[PDB]
Amino acid sequence: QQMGRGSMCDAFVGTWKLVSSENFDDYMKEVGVGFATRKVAGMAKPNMIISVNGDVITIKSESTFKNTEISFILGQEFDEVTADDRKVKSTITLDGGVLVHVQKWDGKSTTIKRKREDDKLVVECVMKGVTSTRVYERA
Ligand SMILES: C[C@@H](CC(=O)O)c1ccccc1
Repeated sequence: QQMGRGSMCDAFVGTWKLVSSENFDDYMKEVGVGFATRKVAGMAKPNMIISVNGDVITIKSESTFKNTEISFILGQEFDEVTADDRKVKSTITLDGGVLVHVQKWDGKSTTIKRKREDDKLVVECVMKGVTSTRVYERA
């Protein structure tokens, strides 16, 4: 083995903690999340751990609502069971330094964008005209 090189995706790597959320209940309603799940999911302040190993990116979410972990290769579709229990087909790509995560299920689609802004990692969740913005800081 040799030491590999870095990548632009290294700006995302680390341990992150949710510090603010805007419009998440309305986003979840648009997605179709039911009342009790929205209430409990909306309280969570997850930690998100992003790591890279070769071509494989892993995003882990640790919370009191539901732990999740996805590992993927950019551009390559995978199966994902979301925190709210949707079974979706996901594809994650880079667009000009933004990680763009599209989830497809039941003829619906939602896009989650993750971007570095100053020392933060901003997560924008979009479902048909409804956006939620979630801001993470380094843990
Ligand atoms: C993408 C996450 C939000 C986040 O990582 O802060 C999400 C999971 C399930 C339902 C709505 C949103």
